[PDB]
Amino acid sequence: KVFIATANAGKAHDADIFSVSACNSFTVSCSGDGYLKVWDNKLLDNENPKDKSYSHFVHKSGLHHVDVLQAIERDAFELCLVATTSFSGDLLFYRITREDETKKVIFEKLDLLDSDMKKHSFWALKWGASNSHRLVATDVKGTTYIWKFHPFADESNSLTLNWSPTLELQGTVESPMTPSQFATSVDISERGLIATGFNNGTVQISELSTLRPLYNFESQHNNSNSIRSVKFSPQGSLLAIAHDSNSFGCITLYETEFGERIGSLSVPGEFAHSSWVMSLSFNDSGETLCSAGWDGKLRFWDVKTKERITTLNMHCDDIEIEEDILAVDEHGDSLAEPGVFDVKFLKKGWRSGMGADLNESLCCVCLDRSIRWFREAG
Repeated sequence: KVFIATANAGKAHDADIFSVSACNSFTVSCSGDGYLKVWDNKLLDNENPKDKSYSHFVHKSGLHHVDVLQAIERDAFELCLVATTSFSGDLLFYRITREDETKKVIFEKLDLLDSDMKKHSFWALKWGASNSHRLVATDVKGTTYIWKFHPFADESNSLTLNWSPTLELQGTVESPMTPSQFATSVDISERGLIATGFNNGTVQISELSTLRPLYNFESQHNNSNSIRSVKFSPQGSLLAIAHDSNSFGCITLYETEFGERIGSLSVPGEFAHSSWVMSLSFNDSGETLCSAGWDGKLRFWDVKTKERITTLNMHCDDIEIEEDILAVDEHGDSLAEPGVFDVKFLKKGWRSGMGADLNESLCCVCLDRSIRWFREAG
């Protein structure tokens, strides 16, 4: 299989674009300048993604994680909720709606957290859809938090679709080590497991129903050995972990019943990327894993064979509109091969236009302040 660029936007935010997510209706990015940007996914051929993009200021400290929940309630009612975390440690929520028939996006801030929860400094977050919805987040001190999301305050509201969301805290999972370390990443599986990655290379697996830690393991080994991304495969009992290993980027695979290391992904072998693997994203079936590297590459791996199928090399001049190419950074250094901060697979049908319809697609955000979309080709 191969992946081909379909649309992109250069100078898409005014500062680093650290995270990107998506739902059927749109792709959403966040940046260190403090803004969220929503990108309409139903894009007409040759249409400029920027034309249909909407910006919203969130917090002056900048934003480093975003995820969106697009709930389908009763087959006809859109509930699209963006959760985003700021460098200040705040966890903010916005309901995304569209104007009557202007298509103009409206962001409504929702106050869902209690005052005591706001005293924590949150880092990673992830929506766990359709199970009552679930939200998981970590804080910088190492704790993992789990809430149940409810679109209606009570059944009388549900019966009239009077959206009135609430976030009900289920509990927390404490870090396994002392002193506690920075929890850089988290994921929630479709089968009731939570994984939390730390900047010392440790990963802790917990049970979603009891909120009890099951076990914790270490990647292995002055140099950084930080975990950067943890993702459960949608199929089977596999967990992919991206982590630093002496200036290089690794991806190690683990079976989730006991946490045994069962394999690794690398290109002719030693490492997955020549620099850090910043993020990971599985496709819908879980047969392909895309990794985003600080080396400016997206690599696509066939999970079964553990082989790299294809590699896309990001370049600042990939940007279609010449005026939006950002060829050097603020220090004047070349952005010829911009590191990739995050990558996200989009479900079949989410992306419209540029021949993507009916094929799965992908989006990544890079160090040259760009956002790029690709479609899987035959």
